[PDB]
Amino acid sequence: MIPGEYHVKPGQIALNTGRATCRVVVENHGDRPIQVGSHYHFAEVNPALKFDRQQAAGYRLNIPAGTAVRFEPGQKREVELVAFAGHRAVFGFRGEVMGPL
Amino acid sequence: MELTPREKDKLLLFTAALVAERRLARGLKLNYPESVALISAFIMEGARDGKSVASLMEEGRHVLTREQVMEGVPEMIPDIQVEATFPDGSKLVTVHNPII
Amino acid sequence: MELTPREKDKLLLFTAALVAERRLARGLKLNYPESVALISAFIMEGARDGKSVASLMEEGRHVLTREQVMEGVPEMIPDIQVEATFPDGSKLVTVHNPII
Amino acid sequence: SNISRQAYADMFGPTVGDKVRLADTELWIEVEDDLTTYGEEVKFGGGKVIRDGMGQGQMLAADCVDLVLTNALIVDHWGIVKADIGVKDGRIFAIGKAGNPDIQPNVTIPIGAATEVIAAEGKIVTAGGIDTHIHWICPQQAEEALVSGVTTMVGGGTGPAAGTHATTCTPGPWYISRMLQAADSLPVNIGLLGKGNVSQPDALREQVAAGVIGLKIHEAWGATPAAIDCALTVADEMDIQVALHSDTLNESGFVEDTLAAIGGRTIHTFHTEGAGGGHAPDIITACAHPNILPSSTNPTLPYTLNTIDEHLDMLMAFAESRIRRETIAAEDVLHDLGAFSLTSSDSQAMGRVGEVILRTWQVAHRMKVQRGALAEETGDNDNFRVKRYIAKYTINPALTHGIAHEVGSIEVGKLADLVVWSPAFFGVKPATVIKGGMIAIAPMGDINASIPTPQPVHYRPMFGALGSARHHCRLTFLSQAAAANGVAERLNLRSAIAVVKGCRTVQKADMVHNSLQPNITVDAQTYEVRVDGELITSEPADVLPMAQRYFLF
Amino acid sequence: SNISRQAYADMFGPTVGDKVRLADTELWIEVEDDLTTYGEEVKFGGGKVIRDGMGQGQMLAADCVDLVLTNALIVDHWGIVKADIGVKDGRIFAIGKAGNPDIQPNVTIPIGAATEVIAAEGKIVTAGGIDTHIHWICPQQAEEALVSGVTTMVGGGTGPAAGTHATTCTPGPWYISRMLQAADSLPVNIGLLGKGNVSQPDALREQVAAGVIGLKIHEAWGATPAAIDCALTVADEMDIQVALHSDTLNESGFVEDTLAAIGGRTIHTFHTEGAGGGHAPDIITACAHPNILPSSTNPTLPYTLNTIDEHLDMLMAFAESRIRRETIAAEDVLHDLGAFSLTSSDSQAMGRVGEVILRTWQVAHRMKVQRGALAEETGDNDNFRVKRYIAKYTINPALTHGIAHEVGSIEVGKLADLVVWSPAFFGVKPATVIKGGMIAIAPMGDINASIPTPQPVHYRPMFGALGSARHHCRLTFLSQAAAANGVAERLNLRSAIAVVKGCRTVQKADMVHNSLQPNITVDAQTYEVRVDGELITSEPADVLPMAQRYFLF
Amino acid sequence: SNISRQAYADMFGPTVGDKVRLADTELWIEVEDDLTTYGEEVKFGGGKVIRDGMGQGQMLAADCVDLVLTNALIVDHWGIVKADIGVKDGRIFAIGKAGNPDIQPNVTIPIGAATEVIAAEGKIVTAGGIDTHIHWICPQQAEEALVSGVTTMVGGGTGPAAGTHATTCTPGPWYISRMLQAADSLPVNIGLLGKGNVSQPDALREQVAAGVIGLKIHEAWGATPAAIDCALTVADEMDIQVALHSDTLNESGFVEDTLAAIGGRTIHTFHTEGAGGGHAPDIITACAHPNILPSSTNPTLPYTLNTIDEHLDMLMAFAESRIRRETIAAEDVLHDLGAFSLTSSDSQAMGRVGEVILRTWQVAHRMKVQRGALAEETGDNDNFRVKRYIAKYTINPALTHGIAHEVGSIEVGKLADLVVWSPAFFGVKPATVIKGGMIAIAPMGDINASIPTPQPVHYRPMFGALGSARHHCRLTFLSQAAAANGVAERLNLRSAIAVVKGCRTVQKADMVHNSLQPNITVDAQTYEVRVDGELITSEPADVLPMAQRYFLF
Ligand code: NI
Ligand code: NI
Ligand code: NI
Ligand code: NI
Ligand code: NI
Ligand code: NI
Repeated sequence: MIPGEYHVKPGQIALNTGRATCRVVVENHGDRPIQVGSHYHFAEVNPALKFDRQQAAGYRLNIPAGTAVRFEPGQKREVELVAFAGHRAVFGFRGEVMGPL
Repeated sequence: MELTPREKDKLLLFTAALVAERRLARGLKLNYPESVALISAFIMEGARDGKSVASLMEEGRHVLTREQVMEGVPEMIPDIQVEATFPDGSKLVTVHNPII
Repeated sequence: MELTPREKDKLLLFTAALVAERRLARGLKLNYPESVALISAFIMEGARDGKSVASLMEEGRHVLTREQVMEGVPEMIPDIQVEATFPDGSKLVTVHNPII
Repeated sequence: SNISRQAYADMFGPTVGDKVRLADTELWIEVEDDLTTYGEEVKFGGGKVIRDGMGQGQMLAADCVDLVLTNALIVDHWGIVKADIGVKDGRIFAIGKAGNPDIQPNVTIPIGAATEVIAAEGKIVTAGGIDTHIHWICPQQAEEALVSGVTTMVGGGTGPAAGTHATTCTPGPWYISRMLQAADSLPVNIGLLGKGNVSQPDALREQVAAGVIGLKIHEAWGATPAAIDCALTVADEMDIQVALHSDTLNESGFVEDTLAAIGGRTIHTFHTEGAGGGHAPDIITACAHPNILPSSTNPTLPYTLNTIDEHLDMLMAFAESRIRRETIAAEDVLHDLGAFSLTSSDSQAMGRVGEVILRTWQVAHRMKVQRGALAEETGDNDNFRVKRYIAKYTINPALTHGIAHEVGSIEVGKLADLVVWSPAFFGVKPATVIKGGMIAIAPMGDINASIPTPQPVHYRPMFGALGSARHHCRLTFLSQAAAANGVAERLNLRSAIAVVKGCRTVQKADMVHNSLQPNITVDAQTYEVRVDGELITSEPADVLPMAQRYFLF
Repeated sequence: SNISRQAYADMFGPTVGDKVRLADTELWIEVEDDLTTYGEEVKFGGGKVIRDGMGQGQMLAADCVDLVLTNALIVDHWGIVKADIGVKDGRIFAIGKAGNPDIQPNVTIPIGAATEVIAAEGKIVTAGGIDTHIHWICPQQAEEALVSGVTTMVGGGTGPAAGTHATTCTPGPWYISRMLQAADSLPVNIGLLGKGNVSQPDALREQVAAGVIGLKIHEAWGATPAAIDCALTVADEMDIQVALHSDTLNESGFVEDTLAAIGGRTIHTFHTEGAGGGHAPDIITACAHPNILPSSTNPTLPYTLNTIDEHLDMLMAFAESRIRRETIAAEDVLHDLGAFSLTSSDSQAMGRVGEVILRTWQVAHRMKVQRGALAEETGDNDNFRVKRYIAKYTINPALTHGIAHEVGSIEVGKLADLVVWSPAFFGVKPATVIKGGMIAIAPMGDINASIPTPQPVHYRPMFGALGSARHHCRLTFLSQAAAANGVAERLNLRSAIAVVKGCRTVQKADMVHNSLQPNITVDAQTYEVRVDGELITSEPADVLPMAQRYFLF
Repeated sequence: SNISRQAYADMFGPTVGDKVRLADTELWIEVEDDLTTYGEEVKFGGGKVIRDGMGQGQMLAADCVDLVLTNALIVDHWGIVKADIGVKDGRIFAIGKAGNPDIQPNVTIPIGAATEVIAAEGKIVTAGGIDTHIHWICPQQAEEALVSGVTTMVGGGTGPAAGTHATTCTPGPWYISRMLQAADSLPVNIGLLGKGNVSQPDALREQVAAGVIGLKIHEAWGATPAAIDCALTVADEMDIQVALHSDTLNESGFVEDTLAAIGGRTIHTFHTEGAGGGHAPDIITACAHPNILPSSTNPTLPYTLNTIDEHLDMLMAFAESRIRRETIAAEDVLHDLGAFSLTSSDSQAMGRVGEVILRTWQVAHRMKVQRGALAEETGDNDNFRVKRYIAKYTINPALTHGIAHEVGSIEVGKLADLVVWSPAFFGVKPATVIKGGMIAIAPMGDINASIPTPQPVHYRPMFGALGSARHHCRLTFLSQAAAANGVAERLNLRSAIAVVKGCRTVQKADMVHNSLQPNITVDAQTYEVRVDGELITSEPADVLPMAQRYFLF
């Protein structure tokens, strides 16, 4: 008996089902660490991250909501992206879109 | 004494620990608030003695064992935190899983 | 601890009883508030131990005798009442003519 | 992307199919539905979802909520579902999926620059409780009740005076006016009851016109057939409720005579079991009638080893005719069956103001232990029993007193009185108490600490309980007549005002999950309670959950 | 039907001929009269008298009282009688026989549906005390005084500032205005005193016009003949009182010079004995004059073993000229003789704010013990001594400051400031303190308890001390000028306002039961006090009642 | 007549040339000037100077001050001088020589009948502190801060909600309005910050128009270049300040990218050292720029033995990138050099609300011990270091937020928010805290005692903190837009209102005694801080003054 304990049923949860995804190799060319959150518009991340920005347009990291991916200096790795939904209107970030797409 | 609000607030914690201390002496298995009060007071006195934060973070895990508290209590206290005036001013002591 | 107003209020009673307990130890004849505090605290601890309301209603009458309190005090306390958390929740304990 | 259900539960709280133990009881709830879109859950924090252009949109204040409770596990009479809760203008805006429509799908609760966030993942959210049997013996009762999770208090009194010690009555225009003015200082919604014991209707109309939302008939002021009839006649006229504490002495007649006087008119019977007052020894038979809304006071909930012993002195020839093991044991079962529809305190007059919620759950626990699953229960969980019991101190009291249009449940348009609980402390010690959209009280650690969590942690009033902020986040209920006569402006009441309505048309069939009208009888000599000839009884608990594991004293 | 006198006393409280010991003192009061009709006493409760059609009538609110204190034993300057007390609109409606005229005889206090009840059988009821020597060093003094039974506080100050530490002065319009505004937050009636030390009348008129009801002349600001004369001239003009703390140093002249400056004009001499300030060592001779209203501060009441010792340091060459065993011993006797007419505190400036009532009774006790019965005493009781002493902190202070038309005694039309006492705790710890018809503070047990009596029981503020309710139940006294200039509206004061009047026409002969003007002398070298050549002295108490039996510390 | 300098110091406090140790630190101040005329000093008391015709004149209220602080030792950014302080209409009237022009020479502060006195001889008087990094997690923080000597609190929050736990943001019009209303209940001046994280300018303008005096950009809501730019554009338009907590994750760019987004516009960087948030690991380089007003939060002040250890958990991969021994050690030195201009708390969100003043002095102490005298120091005293450090929590925070026209220093015309200290308790426990001319809180002994000094002595609220008096003595700061739209009248705010201005034109060169713009660099791998190639570091203290000698816990 543990007060307020959970009885979570075994299994897994599939995230962002039915959404377009794409993988891109990213390399941190900066001298300081960079960490990116799940819903940040990937195409507008820190300029020190080298990758095909054109492919990442309208995408974010396909990872659990609220989590992040870290890139230590010189670190190269492949990440999976998932397309934005809703109105697919991008506002903020580095100010590169500021509108639909 | 010119006691500030925080000093008076800590007097409340000290008194709550006295309650717990006497019940433990009687051989009772402590409940949730009693356990939190007892371990917390222990740390405040450690700070008064001049012990380091690092030392107290460890010592605080050996104040009460699972056999000295009611069932479920260890799980209700994932950690205990308290601040006190060390020789070098106020510091926060966090004791993780204090009851094993 | 997440102490509620009632828990904090009881801490006041506990502390008042500590005052009385030390004076009784010195051999002083207790006054009105000291007597009420001492007997009340005794009952709260009895409830913590798991004693029944019926048992405490009787035991509470043997905490202080007429020779341990000031003149007139027994008559000023026709009864004492206090509530505490028994294993089966909060219960009211009424001790009639606690001092004889 | 995939994530294990355990990791998911730890991160966003449980989802469909997961079960949670309520505190240290044997009651288990199962998440019935989840309104999220897996992968699109909103979480607040550094590098998390609720940020500009991401989970937070570009909409103006008018187009977004003021507050969002993220990933909450709602437990209400209508369901046990996982969802985000949106609050706007002090009221429940929506229950659904929060976020930014610009990049997220299925957003029904827009988060903008004007949105504050309360992280509810792993927490249970319920409506604030409503206690309708308050003796205003002292103002301190309000904070005690608020801390327990009760946000609305209905009752009567003028302070520690003999009349109030015994009855829930605020006598006359002068006292009614003074107490309405004093109410502005309390952090809970308040409605007052006047003295209904009089055989001159005008003396009652005056009180209703002054501000009371109901009238209390108490035997101490004479619960005679003439007084009862008079109070009900005025109640039907002015759309206010009548609360009853009948003639225990059987002086003017027996229970049937009182029932006859009521004449099928709507009435709320206080402590229907009898120990707290009422025709000895069969007032409990009232729950069989369609026009009776029956409630219990809390010292008899649930039946335990020390119950009888403590009751004698709390009472003190008619003692042993009022305190009956037979009716006290049956009461628990009648609650489990839905024959009794509400729970209340009877604050400092044979009742504990901070134990209404706590005791209701202890009864549910004991009933599950003794009787097993309810006939209406589906699945291997106690969801229905939980819905039946939570309704006793939330929606049912609101319906009974004509205030369900304002409070009583987590439904769109209602005042945002919400209580956030950690599962381990459910029903015992809440994490946050929200009054009208603002946190009114919550446990708080060392004020000078580097974080709000260091000891000592105890309940302290927050901004929602301060001056003008408090006035904007609380409601003073008035009768339609008082509101019309401009009582609020005359007394210069500063809090928000609400009017009661629908008190005369509510009946037993309207009590959510508690509409049973049993063929109940009480043996005059043995006091045995029987429903359809079957004996109704239960065993006294020796130890109860939500007790010694949580309280310092 | 018959009933033994003992059973009767236990049921309705004592009646004519019965005696009651006041707390643990040697003072005994005897019930002089009983306004009831045996058999028709009203008692509240289940199956008792105050019920519909029985002890409670059918009259509308306008035709009945709001509150009735049943079977009270009134102790006031005019008598010690048993009666019911009726309160209506916050004021004393009548002292007589309560009930329902429909079935009861001799009813003068009608009880209706709008009537609240306070059971006073077995209790002593007195008017609220009035302390006229308050140093507003901190707001906490108000609750302390209220708890002791003091409902009106007159004084001056701006907080813990040097000027206030030493004098009862609220300097100038700005501070006067700020303190009047702050007064709305305190649960006691308040009147302020300005700084009267100045030789420019306009500087005084400004303060009176701002709101003060009096002016304090204190030696710390220069108690010179010029200042005294100036303050009295303005006082006569504006109908306000002057309080005096004379030139202890004899710098500007001796006591006779000060008396000469006063010129037979009405003045209230503070701590007339001298220890608390005044011409060394003969300021005490002031009580011989017809225009002097003399009061004592409480640290010297009564003369005890530790008095002198503690006074040296509370004081600290002119120390031993100010602290004199001779004058301190005589003071007690002068009170017993009625030469000194008032008692006050001198809060936190050589006086204890919560001990005005307590110390007054200790002096009466010690005087009975040492001197026996008073010449005016009739019967084997201490009724007259009790009337003489209670007047010192009730009616006399009210008369002295021109507020007797509002408070000061239990008389019809006066504000309902009443204190209910249990005989065993009389003068020490009250059962209930009523401010303007509402209970403002009272001892209260566990808030979550099933009844209001479980421990811990300590004084907690009630509804009469909350927000707007408080404003309606308290009075802020203003000078006639301030009231006329519309100060209340300008500062937006929310409490009820009262105006002082009759300060200049009151004289020693008007002090109830304390109008003695003795031919008193003080030896310049020995400091011996003599009245008509006879030496006036007393012995120091080693132990006193109303002390260690009641207090935890 | 002559008097020895020691006797003089004991009687009137120190004079020119005398030195005083600040609490138990190694810091010594030397009286630079004395504005008195030897022999004409004013002292209050029996037989002393301030009396009618003597030190007190015959002028009317309009021609004299309401309050005078006698013989005060002023410690402010402009000097350490001995003088009398005059207060009139809640504001600083003059710093000079008080008395009566009729008989005394050189009187600049006239004392009259309307003048209250606070004896400051032997005491140090300073302006009230200003904390600009407050998380409104609970209302109790106000009393804690006031007791420490802080009279103005700028920040954001709605109570113990997730958003507020992490950021100083009061989200949207509804919450802004509610918090402004709640502010009337707090005894400190208040200004609120809204959520500045949004890329739609209108969503920001709405908040400013609602009442906020600034906008907080926090990474938790997305500290992106787009959001930063948007907030600054609106700030320039509406004359409000922007507070920044940058992108620690380097997600949107590095420190240079953020600096680029700011584009030379005025901005206040919170916890510029980095531990409390900001670009890892070089946010500290911001102090080199002319448009940056840099402040530190207090848990890192000063560097001690337990600092690093406690910070890990108060925080809890980017932990060890945020908590750096290198930058923490350098921060202390940068303060000593004047590179960092303000100190703040970061209340209950990695900061101690009652330790802003205390920690600032501990840093000064440690720096004197490690680095010796400052280059600007003259004489054998630490006067300049004291002026440099006191400016960090008084005038500089006021300038940064556009409120220096109202508060921030002891200068004529500014609100009279003053703190009186006994030298032995300087910076730790104040003797008196004055809000707008009235004592708001002070240590107070036994309420029932014969004097205010007996134990227990603890801080208790005074008249300046009560109801309407409080409203008159506090200020709620509004944006020019809110003031113009009539927000105060709409929300019915009862406190005095003040408007912020000059937020956009203030720059590093304007920070009093702290205008250094060093050529500072941070090594990306080692995190070493260097100014002009020189390594900047310091040693951790094992024991600190103003700690265990003063606190019970
Ligand atoms: Ni009842
Ligand atoms: Ni009741
Ligand atoms: Ni005096
Ligand atoms: Ni005095
Ligand atoms: Ni920050
Ligand atoms: Ni912060």
